[PDB]
Amino acid sequence: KARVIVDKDPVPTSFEKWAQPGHFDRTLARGPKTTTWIWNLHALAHDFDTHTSDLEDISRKIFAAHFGHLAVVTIWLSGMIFHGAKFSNYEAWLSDPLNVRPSAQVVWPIVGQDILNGDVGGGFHGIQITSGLFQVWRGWGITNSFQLYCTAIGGLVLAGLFLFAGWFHYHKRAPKLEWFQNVESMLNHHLQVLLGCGSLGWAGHLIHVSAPINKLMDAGVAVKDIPLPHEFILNKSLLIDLFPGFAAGLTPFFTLNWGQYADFLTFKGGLNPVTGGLWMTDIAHHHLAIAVVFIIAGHQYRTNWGIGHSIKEILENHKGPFTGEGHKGLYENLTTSWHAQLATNLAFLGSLTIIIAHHMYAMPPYPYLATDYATQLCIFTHHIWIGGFLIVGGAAHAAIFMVRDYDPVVNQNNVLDRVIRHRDAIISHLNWVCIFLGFHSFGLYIHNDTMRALGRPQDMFSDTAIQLQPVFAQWVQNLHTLAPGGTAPNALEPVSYAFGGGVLAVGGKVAMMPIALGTADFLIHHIHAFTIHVTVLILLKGVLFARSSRLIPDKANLGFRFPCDGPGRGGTCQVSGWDHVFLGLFWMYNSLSIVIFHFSWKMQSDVWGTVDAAGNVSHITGGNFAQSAITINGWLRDFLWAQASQVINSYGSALSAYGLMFLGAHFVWAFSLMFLFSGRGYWQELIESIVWAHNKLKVAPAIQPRALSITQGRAVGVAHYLLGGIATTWAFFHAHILSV
Amino acid sequence: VQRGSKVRILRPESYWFQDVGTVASVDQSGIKYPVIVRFDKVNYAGINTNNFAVDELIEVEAP
Amino acid sequence: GADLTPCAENPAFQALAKNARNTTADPQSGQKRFERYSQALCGPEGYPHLIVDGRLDRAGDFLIPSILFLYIAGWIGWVGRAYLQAIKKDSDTEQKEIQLDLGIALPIIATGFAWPAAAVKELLSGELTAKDSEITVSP
Amino acid sequence: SHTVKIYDTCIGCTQCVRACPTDVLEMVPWDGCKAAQVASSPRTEDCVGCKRCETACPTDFLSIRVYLGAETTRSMGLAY
Amino acid sequence: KISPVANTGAKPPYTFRTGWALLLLAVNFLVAAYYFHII
Amino acid sequence: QSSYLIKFISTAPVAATIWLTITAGILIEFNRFFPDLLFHPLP
Amino acid sequence: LSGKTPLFAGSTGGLLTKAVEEEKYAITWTSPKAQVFELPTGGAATMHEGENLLYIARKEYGIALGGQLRKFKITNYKIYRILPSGETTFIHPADGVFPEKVNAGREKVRFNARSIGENPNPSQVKFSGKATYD
Ligand code: CLA
Ligand code: CLA
Ligand code: CLA
Ligand code: CLA
Ligand SMILES: CC1=C(/C=C/C(C)=C\C=C/C(C)=C\C=C\C=C(C)\C=C\C=C(C)\C=C\C2=C(C)CCCC2(C)C)C(C)(C)CCC1
Ligand SMILES: CC1=C(C/C=C(\C)CCC[C@H](C)CCC[C@H](C)CCCC(C)C)C(=O)c2ccccc2C1=O
Ligand code: SF4
Repeated sequence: KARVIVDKDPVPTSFEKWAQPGHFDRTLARGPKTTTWIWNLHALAHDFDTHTSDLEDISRKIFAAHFGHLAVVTIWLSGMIFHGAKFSNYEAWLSDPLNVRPSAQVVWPIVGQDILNGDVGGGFHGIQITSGLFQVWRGWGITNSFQLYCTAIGGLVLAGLFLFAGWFHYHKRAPKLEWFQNVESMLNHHLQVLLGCGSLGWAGHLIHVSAPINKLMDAGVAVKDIPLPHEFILNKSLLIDLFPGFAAGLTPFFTLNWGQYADFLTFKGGLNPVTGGLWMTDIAHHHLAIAVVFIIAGHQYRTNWGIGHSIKEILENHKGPFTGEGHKGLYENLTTSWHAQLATNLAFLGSLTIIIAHHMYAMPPYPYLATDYATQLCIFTHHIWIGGFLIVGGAAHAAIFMVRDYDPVVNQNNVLDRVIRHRDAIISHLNWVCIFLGFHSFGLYIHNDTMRALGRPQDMFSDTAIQLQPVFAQWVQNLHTLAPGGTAPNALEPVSYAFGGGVLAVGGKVAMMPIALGTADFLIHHIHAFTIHVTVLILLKGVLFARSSRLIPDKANLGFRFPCDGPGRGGTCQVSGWDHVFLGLFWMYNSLSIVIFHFSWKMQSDVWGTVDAAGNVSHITGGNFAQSAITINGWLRDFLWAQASQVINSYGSALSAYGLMFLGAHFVWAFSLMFLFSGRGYWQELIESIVWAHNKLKVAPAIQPRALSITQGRAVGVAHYLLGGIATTWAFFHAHILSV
Repeated sequence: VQRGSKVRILRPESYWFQDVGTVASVDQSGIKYPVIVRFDKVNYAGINTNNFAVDELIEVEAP
Repeated sequence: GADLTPCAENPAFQALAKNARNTTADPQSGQKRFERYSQALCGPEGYPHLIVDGRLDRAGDFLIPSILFLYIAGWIGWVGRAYLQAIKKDSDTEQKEIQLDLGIALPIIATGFAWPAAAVKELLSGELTAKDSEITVSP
Repeated sequence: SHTVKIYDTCIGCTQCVRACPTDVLEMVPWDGCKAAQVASSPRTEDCVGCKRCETACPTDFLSIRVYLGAETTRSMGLAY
Repeated sequence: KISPVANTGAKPPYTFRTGWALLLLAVNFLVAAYYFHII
Repeated sequence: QSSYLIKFISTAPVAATIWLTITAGILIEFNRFFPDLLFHPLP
Repeated sequence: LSGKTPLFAGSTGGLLTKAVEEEKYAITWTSPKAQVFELPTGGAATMHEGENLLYIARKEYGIALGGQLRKFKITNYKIYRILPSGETTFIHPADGVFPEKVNAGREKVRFNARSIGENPNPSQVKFSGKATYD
């Protein structure tokens, strides 16, 4: 029964509540007797569930809060392209994308910081960029600055509309709870319009604008000689010369004579030799196929015409012998709790973001991205990290659903109740797996690290010694190299040259080549499996044991965020679902940090490097990965100690900021250790003595000062531990790759 | 001490020890620690009040 | 003086002065920098060295900066001490700490230029220090 | 095992007994003219020592303390 | 309450404190005198 | 009302941001005209 | 000891080897209705209309359950301690009155007539075999 239900003018728009803080909560609204009130104000600002219990009030805040968030992203995205318009070398970069490095940031001639605007290239003095926005605009067919200047103003205009929306909705026209609960209507709309039509539209831009323009640009024509996009639409003579399939018109589409469009809807599946990047026609045929699949898929659900599926009926009818009632009650949990929806969306979105990073490096989808190793490395590293954070957030809100929104009446002998009733077996076996892998993933390094020191290189786990080869992956590789012909016959070249095939060379660089898998990759892939399993153990344990444990029978009453539940029973320290998330983040950081290290050294040693006319590929680090990555000292020597030479020696040059942020990052990491190792008890007694000196000199504060709370001290530490950690490798990855 | 009088506690192990506090009520009974007081500064638990004996108190100012 | 020479005549200093790397937008910022630094004392490496002995021959190093700081810093403490005391007489003390009463604060910020006089006045006879017997203490 | 000692600053709020997970504390009648109720700790053997009694006490400093000592199966919270 | 946490029993001038401290200060200036070549 | 807006500006962050930006701009602007200032040159 | 078991499929979270060897516990309660209640160690279970009985590994599981029972307006919950030899002892409402409410028959235990500040120092009591909290 889809319907638009709205409440008119629930909440006014006065500036009164701005002045008095803590309006959202009653405890904070009383007054700030203590400095912990300040920290609690921020920690409870987005805890709408604590402010009120009416789901209408919660959902209205959430739906409007999203709009204010989009304005921030649009202002950001519009801000990036604006810098490309005014302060940049993009117009000059198109003339020579292989000799001019991309820059869009300029720092003013104030104290000593004009050095950062070095000779990046093209007569422009600016900071070199690694986000890859230059390659995106070329994929968008943007060839002049005024074109970019127009798009930036459009984003700022779009920002006000989103901003106007959240005001209009929370204050003037607030939807009721029924408007959000019609799930079946929501999913049809997003799949078909937001994803389907949005994909179908982008196919139009690629076919009409990007593919023709880029087909002229790689040919060798000057940038000024390229016609504008509207010129292609009006004058069809120019379009037919490149893609003669358009001469037939739209009649082959309706008559199902779709082969006439083969020129610009190809299935080559390889990279463009001229510009390192996938073919625009292949990308053009991409979104058209995606849109039809999405448009069709979204009609599955009923949305108030009797035709379609009810998700409740799908889930309930998937019972089985082993699972008692199957998926019964999950629809009720997901329709009565925002945290459950947030946990599912975060977890799979994070895994998606990691899945993007692996596709992009092997299948570079933009022109000249592969030759820019700096953009390629930071791009992979970026999304790899963002996906790791979002996955951990999924476990947190998964546990928050348990303490706050779990209904035992609904979850009775269902798939979830049955999972909690054997949680001991889930963790005890996952405990066994984590120990098994940590021994047989890291112990093999120690055996190699120990043997090479003893002068016994024959007894190692190396390619000449006992080698454990990854036969399973090498088998899967050959199937992809042979997909040209046989299975997937119409494809001319494989989906990626990473699986195998011939080498591709752009200028003097190499875009991609076969990534051979040896003993080193067999070990590192297990190291990843080891580190991934442990954070799952930490996070999954918090979800199941948040309600109760053998130690604590009533853990839900204390809440999701409680420090200890006392010092007895031995010690109940960090027993909450919150503290599991706190611990899992360190392991998320540990696991994710080896992935990018596996990426950096392998791609530099095996893949990237200058290429000669005869095909001789002079790799960057000289193929040292196979015989050095098997030992821990090899990474310390060949990866960290050696490649960090550019960072420390960056002083007196344009990359000096990276050497500073690199060194400064170690500080914040160590500053984290104040809060993790210490405890609130010592610090409150220190403040006591300091308060005496103020009471002496009559500088005593009315707001009585107290040390930080326990969970805050843990939160403050992990924030520093990760910020100081990530910023370190951030500068090392940047300064090293930018020099080479 | 009479009600409504500012008073300086002398009990050690008290958060407000050697600090002034008003007298909100007094109990005419044989109970130990009969006097009830109230302070502007809250303790670590946020209670702001506690009962104390007569000998643990000085009359700083008149009621 | 220890293991150093005058900055004007040191060769290593003149060697760096030719390539000064002007900081600001002004082209001559580099040459103007090394010109003023000729007054100071320099070492073998070519960089200048400051002497915080307290001798009046070299007082711009630390002594003049020292006086300029303490006048500025005492302004901040005297202002904060006075603003905090004035609030305590009012009824709602905690809210005024967060939501500043600018009507009370800006008159105090207008003062503070004569903080040393008020400091001596409170020290000689006043409220610069509270008694030890009337302050909270642990057992 | 863990000794729970009560002092004369009790006022009969009973908030300690309600917080006890294991039902160690029990209110008892104060024969004097203070109140009709003052706390006690008869079943001290089941004191796990989670200090919930202390967090619930409204005094300046505690009317009831929990001095830790020897450990047992009942105190360590072991279900095995 | 067995022992007070604040001690008492002294006069404004503090002759004994000033006498020994001024001696320690007098030595500090004597060392500074040799450094500045006053002596 | 304007009385409510003034209270918002007088709060801790906005009062701190307005003040620190002013003190920052002074040091920032003074340093572009008077570049280096390692010490006070004494005549 | 009599009653009916709450109807649930079972759970790993529950009774272990300690029950056979030493001091398993039990809890009994009676409800007019038959609702769904969360068990002390994971899971959910229904409850019969008369004389429900559950075996628990510790005393903390029962009072934690009893607090949940009070949400359903059930105030008659009795906890036992079953030894390996079959000896059962009625514990939690040791008298008919609950602990939070006062009963005349009870006596004060481990009460110190002094305040905490009045306790002796450790140096005053060393090698005597007595503690400061006495
Ligand atoms: C047009 C002006 C206007 C006015 C006068 C109000 C007034 C009000 N709104 Mg409202 N609102 C507006 C626009 C406005 N809103 C818009 C445009 C949106 C859509 C985003 C909303 C969405 C909204 C929601 C969802 C809620 C309110 C609420 C409120 C009330 C309390 C707000 C408060 O005291 O917090 C004042 C808080 C601030 C001034 C801080 C806001 C910070 C902004 C939004 C984000 C800044 C991001 C920034 C880039 C981060 C940088 C970080 C780094 C650099 C440090 C109050 C009546 C709340 C309410 O009614 O409570 C029951 C509530 O739940 N409003
Ligand atoms: C879609 C993303 C998303 C959303 C909407 C939420 C939303 C929420 N989370 Mg959540 N979370 C997420 C992702 C998300 N989270 C991820 C990825 C993690 C893993 C790190 C967590 C971990 C997490 C925990 C552990 C907790 C929450 C909690 C909450 C709730 C209250 C938070 C609050 O008061 O905000 C205000 C939050 C703050 C003021 C903290 C500020 C943290 C700053 C931004 C860190 C600094 C990072 C910055 C980039 C550093 C550089 C700049 C700096 C140097 C200037 C709220 C419902 C809390 C809760 O009680 O839920 C019921 C809670 O306990 N979340
Ligand atoms: C380098 C430091 C370090 C090491 C080695 C470990 C090791 C471990 N942590 Mg961990 N941890 C650390 C730092 C570390 N942690 C930090 C800083 C934190 C805070 C965030 C945590 C937080 C944390 C949590 C939250 C969890 C772990 C878990 C684990 C275990 C995973 C199982 C495993 O790998 O098998 C054991 C593997 C090893 C011990 C690796 C080295 C073993 C070598 C190869 C063998 C030794 C040779 C020989 C036998 C020596 C004999 C000598 C003889 C003379 C006696 C393991 C014991 C998880 C766990 O226990 O799940 C099972 C878990 O849940 N840790
Ligand atoms: C107060 C005491 C103190 C101090 C000052 C230091 C100082 C240091 N420790 Mg340290 N440490 C201490 C106590 C201390 N330690 C104790 C007690 C322990 C426990 C044993 C440790 C454990 C420890 C470890 C484990 C590590 C250190 C490291 C370091 C170094 C940090 C590197 C760095 O940033 O260079 C200083 C350089 C800069 C700050 C310049 C670069 C940054 C620019 C200026 C950034 C911009 C800053 C800007 C002004 C403000 C940011 C604002 C912005 C957010 C808006 C430095 C020498 C780390 C290190 O580097 O060692 C190799 C390290 O790994 N220490
Ligand atoms: C000459 C010289 C020198 C020396 C110096 C010295 C050695 C000094 C010291 C000094 C001292 C040894 C002093 C002490 C003092 C003490 C005190 C005691 C302090 C404080 C005071 C007060 C009490 C304060 C108060 C206040 C005010 C006044 C204002 C602001 C606020 C406040 C409140 C903080 C040198 C070599 C460096 C250099 C060259 C020259
Ligand atoms: C250091 C530390 C503290 C003490 C840390 C404190 C008190 C942080 C204080 C942060 C700032 C400095 C508070 C004051 C900020 C000022 C009000 C800002 C002044 C205004 C100008 C800056 C404009 C804990 O409380 C703690 C608790 C649990 C585990 C570990 C620790 C721990 O390690
Ligand atoms: S003072 Fe503490 S122990 Fe005594 S009755 Fe109140 S809460 Fe219970």
